[PDB]
Amino acid sequence: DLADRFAELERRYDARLGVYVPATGTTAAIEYRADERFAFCSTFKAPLVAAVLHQNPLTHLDKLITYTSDDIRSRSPVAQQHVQTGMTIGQLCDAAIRYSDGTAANLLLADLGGPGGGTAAFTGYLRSLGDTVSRLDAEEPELNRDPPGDERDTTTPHAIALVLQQLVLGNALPPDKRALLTDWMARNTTGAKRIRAGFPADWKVIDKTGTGDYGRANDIAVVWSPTGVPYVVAVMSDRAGGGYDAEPREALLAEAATCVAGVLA
Ligand SMILES: *C(=O)/C=C\NCC(=O)CCO
Ligand SMILES: [Zn+2]
Ligand SMILES: [Zn+2]
Ligand SMILES: [Zn+2]
Repeated sequence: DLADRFAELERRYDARLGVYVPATGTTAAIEYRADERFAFCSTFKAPLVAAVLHQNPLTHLDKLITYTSDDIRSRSPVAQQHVQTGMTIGQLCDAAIRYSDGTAANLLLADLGGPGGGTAAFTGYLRSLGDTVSRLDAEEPELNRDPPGDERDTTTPHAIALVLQQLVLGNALPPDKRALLTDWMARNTTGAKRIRAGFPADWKVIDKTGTGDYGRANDIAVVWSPTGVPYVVAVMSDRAGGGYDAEPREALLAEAATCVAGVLA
């Protein structure tokens, strides 16, 4: 069955794989280690942007945030281009989603909850969406590096899927703010080889990736069939047996997505 097929992916990639797709009117839920904890890595940046959108008027997107070169302690290809002069909230949202910029996400955390309270406030946003499981405890780059088995900085496939479902398909956000989030996800530069690679080209896909130590590679997505029927897909993985420097395997996620697409076709 589907569980056997997912188990074979795990054997071949020497990995742990988590998959969740919510039920619809006509399709059963797809669940594989869906309630096991996996590190968010950069997947948290999608609800983070949602939180910042939700709590502020649209004009807040043009609020200028200044920061220094020494605020960059993580891979930040956009934020480095604009040090000292700063970046608007909107620019930070774009960078955090489309490039997975680390400093951009930290600055958004500070905008949401202040310098000390950002990770709690982010977690609290998830709580407001009924997610009582996920937790963000550290910011970039530490959130990508927690040991296997540690609950800190983790979500579950099930939990993050339900969050993304409310954000993109539900009414957690007003239409205008929702459209900004979905648009940034649609124009991301990091996700072509993950869930997108498992769905035929006539399906629409928007996603947010994450990558971390211990071979961590995640992708969360909303997809629409050629006739507009939506599904939410969360795929999470690690290769912790290889140690902190284990290589991530994007193709594992593409394969998991292909399995899902096959069932939903
Ligand atoms: C989001 O996932 C942002 C950064 N992740 C850290 C990274 O890619 C390094 C993995 O070794
Ligand atoms: Zn079997
Ligand atoms: Zn569950
Ligand atoms: Zn603000």
